[PDB]
Amino acid sequence: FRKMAFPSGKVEGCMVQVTCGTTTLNGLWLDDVVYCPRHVICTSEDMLNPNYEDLLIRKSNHNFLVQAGNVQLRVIGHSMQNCVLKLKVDTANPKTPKYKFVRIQPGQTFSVLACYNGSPSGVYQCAMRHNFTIKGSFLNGSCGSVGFNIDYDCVSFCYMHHMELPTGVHAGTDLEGNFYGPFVDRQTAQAAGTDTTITVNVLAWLYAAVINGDRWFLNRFTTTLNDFNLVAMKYNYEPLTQDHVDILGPLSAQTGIAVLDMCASLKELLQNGMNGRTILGSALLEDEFTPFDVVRQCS
Amino acid sequence: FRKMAFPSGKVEGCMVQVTCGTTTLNGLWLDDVVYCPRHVICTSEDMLNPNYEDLLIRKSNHNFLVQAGNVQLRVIGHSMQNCVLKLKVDTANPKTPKYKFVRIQPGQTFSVLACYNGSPSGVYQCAMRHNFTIKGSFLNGSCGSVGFNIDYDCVSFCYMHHMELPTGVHAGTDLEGNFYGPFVDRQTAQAAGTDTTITVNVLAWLYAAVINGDRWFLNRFTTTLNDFNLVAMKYNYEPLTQDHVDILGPLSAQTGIAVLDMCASLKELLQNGMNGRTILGSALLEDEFTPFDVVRQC
Ligand SMILES: *[C@@](O)(CO)[C@H](C[C@@H]1CCNC1=O)NC(=O)[C@H](CC(C)C)NC(=O)c1cc2c(OC)cccc2[nH]1
Ligand SMILES: *[C@@](O)(CO)[C@H](C[C@@H]1CCNC1=O)NC(=O)[C@H](CC(C)C)NC(=O)c1cc2c(OC)cccc2[nH]1
Repeated sequence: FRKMAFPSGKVEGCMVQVTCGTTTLNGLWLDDVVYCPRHVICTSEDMLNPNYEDLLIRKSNHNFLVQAGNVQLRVIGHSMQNCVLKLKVDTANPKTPKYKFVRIQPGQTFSVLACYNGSPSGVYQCAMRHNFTIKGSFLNGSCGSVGFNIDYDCVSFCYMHHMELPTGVHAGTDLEGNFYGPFVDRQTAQAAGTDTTITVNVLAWLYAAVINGDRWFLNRFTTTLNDFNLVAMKYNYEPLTQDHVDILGPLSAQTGIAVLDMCASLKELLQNGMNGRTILGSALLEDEFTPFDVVRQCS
Repeated sequence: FRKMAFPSGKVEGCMVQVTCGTTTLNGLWLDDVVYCPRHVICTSEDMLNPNYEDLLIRKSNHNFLVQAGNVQLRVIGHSMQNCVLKLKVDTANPKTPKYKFVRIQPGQTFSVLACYNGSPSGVYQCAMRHNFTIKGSFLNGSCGSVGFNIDYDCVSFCYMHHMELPTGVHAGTDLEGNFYGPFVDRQTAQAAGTDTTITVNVLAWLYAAVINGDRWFLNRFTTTLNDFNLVAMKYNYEPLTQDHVDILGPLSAQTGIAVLDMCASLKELLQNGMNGRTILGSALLEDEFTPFDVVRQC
């Protein structure tokens, strides 16, 4: 079981670079709009304490350099939506895929296409942590890189990169410019909330073990969802939502193990430990495979 | 610090589906040639012990159905090079990238674009292990998926997928059709040689952990190269060469930890264990990052 990204080609064809003054980052070119982080309009000094509505009044269309490779796309309009800038360009991208903009929940995974100067560099899978950070791999010039899932050739864009925290994890927005978590696009040291283990994904991992014949941890007990949530919080595990219970439905049906029965097995694991045993070869419980990832790989 | 694959778009544009009778797998369409595993010509019966030259002479161009998304490509010629079939088509692939075929050495990494029915499905990083297997994620229908590296828009293809061993590791060929390792394209259970750990990669990864602010495994000791290799061979690690020491130079300079100091640290980890602790999130010593992988990403 390994972390697999989606093929990145459909997103590669949408990556551009956006420069204002000397400040350069990446943008996403879909139809005749380029989406990028709004702090491109800031000078290094401005980012310390920017007033974005005031910085944007000073900008005109002709202040924006949008390039696909070294080919300039002329900007014919601009607007600000939350923390993203939308630049209307005179050319509709012929490589635009079928797409949607979606806001994901904590625990969900997505592929990140890390980009520099408009040029894709690498691709890897990330999980949104419950403190709304991702454990990415980003260097200077990576802002505007995007995260996505692909469902039957439709690209659901869910992340645009803005920030590296002092702890080394990363934070960003959806494609409507709304940050995940309590972060702000200022050049300031911000701290994330305490992380928690992603319970719904640990349960997915346990189903994956069962599918593969590794089922020693299945016990004879069950639990209510409220009782489980109150115990889980004492082990720094996230409480389950109704949506979590329902996305475990397919794996529960496939194995015949009720969701709440698996919760009872996890509860026993948390209270008593692995006792030196392993699950899928590992002494650690994995929390960055979603139920979707598990079926995506298992079947 | 993450296992990071190359962007796969240049390879996606080359994946096609190849069908012979009841048998289907993936092919790689470059210019006017489709490369695919030769066992596509085998029925279930043939695959137990196939005489590939005999089976191929009995095939016609029309026996090969090649589909690129929706379009069907007319096969106008075919030849076999070792375990790889080369289907000449009457259409050149307009999306062919600048490319090369290379054969990689153990320890080197590459990106895998896992495909099913000629449609790309996922991308992830693999390393060619010392026993010439790879730890991949491949299901039924994945044969003909390829591995590659990308250097300034040139795709260097190094792997075509053929088989999953009983242990769950994977085996395949270069794009000349020569297997990595002692494996053969017959429907049999095959074991690999002993899996020595790629030492220079474990050391590169320990440097990655320091560059990302983790030092708990460092120590005040040093070791000679030979004394380290004695311990390495005892734990079935590959002996470290002076070329390996040289390749680790940049990470040592960037970090200020001499290579032999990091070897003393790895020696301690091999002798004491990790004592329940973790490095870069891993409970195990990671051996699938090369020194270049660490430099490029950091
Ligand atoms: C984008 O590339 C910027 O356009 C960049 C990406 C990060 C650089 C290193 N890795 C990354 O992911 N973003 C930034 O530099 C942002 C810019 C803001 C939103 C205006 N700033 C930070 O990520 C940032 C600032 C500070 C800081 O200050 C002082 C102190 C500590 C951490 C920190 N991160
Ligand atoms: C291909 O896709 C075939 O076109 C398939 C890929 C594997 C299936 C499951 N995961 C994979 O990576 N490859 C095979 O099925 C090959 C075909 C050979 C080369 C003709 N066979 C095996 O991988 C294989 C056969 C046997 C076996 O026999 C008996 C016993 C144990 C393991 C095993 N693997």
